[PDB]
Amino acid sequence: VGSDPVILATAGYDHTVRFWQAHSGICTRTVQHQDSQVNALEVTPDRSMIAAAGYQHIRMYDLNSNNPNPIISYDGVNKNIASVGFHEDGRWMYTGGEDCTARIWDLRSRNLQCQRIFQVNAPINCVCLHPNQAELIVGDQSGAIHIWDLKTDHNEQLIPEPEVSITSAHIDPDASYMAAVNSTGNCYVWNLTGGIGDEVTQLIPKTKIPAHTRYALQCRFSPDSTLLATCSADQTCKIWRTSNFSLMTELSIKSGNPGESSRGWMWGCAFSGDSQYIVTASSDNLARLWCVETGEIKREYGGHQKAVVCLAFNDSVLG
Amino acid sequence: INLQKAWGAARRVSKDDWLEWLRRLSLELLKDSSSPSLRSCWALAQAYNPMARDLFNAAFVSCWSELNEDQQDELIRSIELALTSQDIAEVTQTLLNLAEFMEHSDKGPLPLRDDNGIVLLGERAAKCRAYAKALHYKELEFQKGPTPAILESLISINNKLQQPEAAAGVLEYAMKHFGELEIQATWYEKLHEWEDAL
Amino acid sequence: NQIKCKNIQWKERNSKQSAQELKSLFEKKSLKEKPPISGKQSILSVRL
Amino acid sequence: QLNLQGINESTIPKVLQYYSAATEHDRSWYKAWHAWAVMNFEAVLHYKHQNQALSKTLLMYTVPAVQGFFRSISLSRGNNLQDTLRVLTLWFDYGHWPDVNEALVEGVKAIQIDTWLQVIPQLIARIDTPRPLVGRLIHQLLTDIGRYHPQALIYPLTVASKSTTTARHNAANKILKNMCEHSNTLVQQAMMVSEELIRVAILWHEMWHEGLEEASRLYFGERNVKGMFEVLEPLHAMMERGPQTLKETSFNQAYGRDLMEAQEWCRKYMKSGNVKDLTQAWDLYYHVFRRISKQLPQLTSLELQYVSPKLLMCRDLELAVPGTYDPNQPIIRIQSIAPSLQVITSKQRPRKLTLMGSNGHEFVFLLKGHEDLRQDERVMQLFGLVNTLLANDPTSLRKNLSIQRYAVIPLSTNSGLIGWVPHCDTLHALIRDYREKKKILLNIEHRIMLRMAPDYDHLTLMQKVEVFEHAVNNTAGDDLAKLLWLKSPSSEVWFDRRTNYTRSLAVMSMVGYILGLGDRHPSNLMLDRLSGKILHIDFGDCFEVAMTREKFPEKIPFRLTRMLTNAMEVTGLDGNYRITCHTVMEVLREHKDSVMAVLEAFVYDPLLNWRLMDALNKKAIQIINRVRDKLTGRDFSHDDTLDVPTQVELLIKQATSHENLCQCYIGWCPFW
Repeated sequence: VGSDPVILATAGYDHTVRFWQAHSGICTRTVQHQDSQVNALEVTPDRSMIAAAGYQHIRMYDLNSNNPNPIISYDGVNKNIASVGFHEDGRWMYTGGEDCTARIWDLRSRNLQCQRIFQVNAPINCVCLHPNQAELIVGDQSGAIHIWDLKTDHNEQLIPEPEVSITSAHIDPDASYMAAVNSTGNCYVWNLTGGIGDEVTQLIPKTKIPAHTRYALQCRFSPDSTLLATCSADQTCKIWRTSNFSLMTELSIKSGNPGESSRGWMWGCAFSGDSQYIVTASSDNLARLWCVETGEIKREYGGHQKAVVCLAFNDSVLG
Repeated sequence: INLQKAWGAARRVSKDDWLEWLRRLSLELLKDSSSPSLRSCWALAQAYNPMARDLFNAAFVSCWSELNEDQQDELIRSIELALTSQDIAEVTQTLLNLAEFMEHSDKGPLPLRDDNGIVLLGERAAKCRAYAKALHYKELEFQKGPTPAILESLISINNKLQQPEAAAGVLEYAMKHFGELEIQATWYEKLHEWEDAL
Repeated sequence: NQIKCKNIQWKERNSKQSAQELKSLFEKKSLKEKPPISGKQSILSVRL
Repeated sequence: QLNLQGINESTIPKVLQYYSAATEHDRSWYKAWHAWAVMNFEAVLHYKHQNQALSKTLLMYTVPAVQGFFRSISLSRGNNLQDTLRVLTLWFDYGHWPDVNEALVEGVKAIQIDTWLQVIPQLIARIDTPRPLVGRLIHQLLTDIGRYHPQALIYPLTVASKSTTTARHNAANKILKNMCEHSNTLVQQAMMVSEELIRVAILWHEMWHEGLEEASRLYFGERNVKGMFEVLEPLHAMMERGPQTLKETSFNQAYGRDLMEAQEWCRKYMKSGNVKDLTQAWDLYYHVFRRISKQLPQLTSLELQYVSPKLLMCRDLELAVPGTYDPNQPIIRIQSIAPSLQVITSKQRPRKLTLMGSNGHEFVFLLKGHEDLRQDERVMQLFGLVNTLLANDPTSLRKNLSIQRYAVIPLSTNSGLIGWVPHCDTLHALIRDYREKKKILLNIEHRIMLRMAPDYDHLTLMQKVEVFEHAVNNTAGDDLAKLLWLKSPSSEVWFDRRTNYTRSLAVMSMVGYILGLGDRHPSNLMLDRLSGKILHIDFGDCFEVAMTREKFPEKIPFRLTRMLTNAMEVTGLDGNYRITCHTVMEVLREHKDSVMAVLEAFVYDPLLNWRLMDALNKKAIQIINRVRDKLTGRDFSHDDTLDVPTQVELLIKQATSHENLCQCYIGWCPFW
């Protein structure tokens, strides 16, 4: 029974998904997800369903009831899945197939035939929908960014720098800017669109912020669009303001002793609805819960048997 | 066991002194080794020298496996003194061959005072004009920690080893792994990069 | 007891005949709710 | 002027008259005639390449080119393969024209004879021409070659005799029958030996195994009765002529009843179509397959007395030892054949044949079936060419760069004989032996990789990268250097061998890149325990095919892993390796014409494009251009031209990039 304003779900190599709440660091339910690995996990706005996505199957798990089986699944793609996401009003889901295309699956069991695909020449890794469900962002291994509208069925492509693999793409629901990161630490920030008229979608590259000497793992905005968190492959997460891109916070798990030899990466992080507490997910078989200011850890999960890859967290609209 | 009487004289002076000392050393080592083959060969070795010269490694390794802790300590101290104290080419070659034959065995290299004496032995190597051993010793030195002195030693030894490309590679590694412009121009001098030296 | 799961594959040639309907079926462009509200860490205050 | 403006109808006459003036000013200078003929041919190529967006202006441009090529070889006299290749291709292209015909006929009879030794194979592949004139000229030329030099011609001729197409084999019969008049007993002896030792290659039951192994997949994937009819008809065709030796007779005794009743059933089917018949024939065939497959692993040794009664009773012959025959040295005749054949266990089961020649010197060989070897002949010739290129340059020659080669002789369409290199050793056994000696598990890297992640083979590339690094850095890979140094008699020769290994590895790496060689798994490479040089085999995956295949498409130019890296020199790969790469790339880039022509002769053969073609020559064109870009520095983008060091460094970075090493096939051993 996950009927609660705040939820926490994590996944890894152990073929199961763990649930709990940030109350005492204690889990309630583990649900079986065998014979594969998951890429991206996300709960529906209605808190009726949750979708785990990886390796040719999207497996659907319930929140409030207690069922240990994948009640609903979607299949059809030939390989792993890069990213998935929902319509905010729960009409449809977008999903970017790793190989060359991005498609849409409708939640309504009718042959209304509103599903489309878009074809690109490069393997894709990151996808970000615009908060108004009008424009979509596709980032690949080749440094080509694609902005695609549903009004038409074609996408504008921009190449800031070639030969480079960009890894993450995210937009705050306040729709303030555009941030992207590449696999060597280069981070691009662009000024927003104002063109609601004919979906012109103009953007200007404002800020080049060099950081994260290692590989860049993930970048996050804040739900209030004031704050931006980035994960790096050198076992750190660095925390910025959106106002002047300032150095606000830095969290590190380098123990200071060479006895670890980088046993884990801070793969993913998630803010809170108040935009002030975070949860860090590492591949060191355990996850941590921090606050953007104090810099010292507050909470801890360690219940997995193998590495931890991706997490889902939603809270009440309150705060 | 009876053989300590031959080292702790510490009075051999000239080249002939040490030749005869080595001769009698081999005679003693080969006379009694509890292996009938070498014991029989010893008697003829008393008559013919070169065959005994070719057979020193066998006698040394055979008797060593029966020598105990303290006696082996005495052996290694005496042999280190004989190494560092003498400069004749033949005896230095003999010791170098002995060591290199040990290091291919299974019982490991012969433990010297400090890191198997690899710094000392290489020290002796350049003066006896046997240079491949010198390069390999410098390799053993390098794997531990990079320092400018060993890098310059590599440059010089490759130069005399007629291999400029190794020197160029050492130079590149020095620029991109030390990278503090500690390079003194004599390095380019040896590398014949006169423009860089200018 | 095995039969409890539900799967859907992918059908191609989708909306390749009707474009006028999809020109506005998904074209809502609901761009609003720029107004933010203040918060006080409710559920996390429950946590602490 | 040509380097200045390139090619147009305007610069062509000016350079033409310039070069003609130069010829008229020297008349005894190889280079002038060379340039003149090359320019003429290039203009012909342009005019052919422009008109497809009046063959006489074309013709008047072509004829002087041919005259120039003939003049040039008459001056070259020592090594002129390139010019011969170009005259051969012009012969093949426009030899039908009456005006071409004379120039060619004076040129052929004018020149010496031994010059054709460097192109004997190339001619024979085109003996089945569809034009009477060119074929007639071929007939006279080959007859003359044979009557003067029989031995350098007999083997591929007896190959062509046992072909399957009509024109090929009948023209082969005509030439071979014209040959015997002055030398007949040699022809009989060679025909007997070739048609016999081929039977030792693919024994009856292995051939039947291969046929049904193919036919089952054919029928279950294509539902075509006809295809499998052509698949398994020739086996019966050869069956019904009767066994000839004890082994084949025993096979018959075991299986013939089943083998012929299945045939009557399939005929009963094809008369009236209804699966009610062929179901039985297929069941019987599959029963035969299960019976046969149970014993293949036990096959370990062959004795000639049981397999072919005619071979061991030769005791002398008139054939030279196949594959070793030089116009400048007296021949060595095969004296006897040992009565024992050792079979090396593998998926291909090559045989270890041994002959003893006239002067009492053994010749060990490796008898291969189930494969093509014709591609290997051409690539070995190309490597010999590049070796010649490296031979005549002062800065390289002092550094002793060459590619070690081995004898290759194709015996038939699907089998042949490969020389046995002595003292050589497969890299796989070396690491295996050293690791088992130290009581260390073989595939430790793979075990760790699976332990941290079972679904290793489905992850995303960055996850593969994280695990890949975590595995490699967890095990100190230094095996090769310690292995080699422990395997040395003295330190000095150890250093010399290390030098040789470095230098040999570099040149082979570059040439492999320029070719498109793939599949460099540690079982395809060998080392000489004596000289330390590196040796390549398995030249089947050529022209970047493996980087365009679908499953496990490799994204690396050539093999350079840490085990090759660390064991080479203490500094890394920026010592000898980079400098030698610079030198070799420069030397190759400066004779682009020669290697370009040789590879162009390679690709255009109509009977070798089967592997790489599954207009019709478009794909051929599309690789050819790439090759020129590989010589021009325009690979990464043909809108700019880098220097040698930039291309070199970009290739090096490509080779040792972790994110690319993860995508490779697991058996390729990227962890080594």
